[PDB]
Amino acid sequence: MKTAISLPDETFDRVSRRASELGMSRSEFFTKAAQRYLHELDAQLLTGQ
Amino acid sequence: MKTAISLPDETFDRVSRRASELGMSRSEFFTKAAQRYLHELDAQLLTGQ
DNA sequence: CCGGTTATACTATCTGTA
DNA sequence: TACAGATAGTATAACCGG
Repeated sequence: MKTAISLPDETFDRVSRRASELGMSRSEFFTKAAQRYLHELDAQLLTGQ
Repeated sequence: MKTAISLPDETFDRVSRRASELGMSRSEFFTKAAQRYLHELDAQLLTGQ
């Protein structure tokens, strides 16, 4: 189902700006940023080793 | 402002799984997902060229 | 009892068909 | 071109925890 996240005004402006810059939606941006979140976490943890 | 992320049943289950894996909520998940997206975006800027 | 997160709900805009 | 439906976003409410 649809989700509602409580974000600030400056952060919401950045998310909507990079979402329009990439050419995707906000639901698609979250899906790509959720998988890329695991790619960034695994990359940062591996680099810190 | 509030965010409207339209997620199905599979994507929502995976988002709540990685959120519980980190030990944070979905609100802080997006805050760190956007910060992680910007960290990998900076690496995409230099490494990209 | 008071907030915060989360889901529902209504409304508006875009798109596709007639 | 006009209308109806579908999808996304702002808006509003509900439940749980401190």
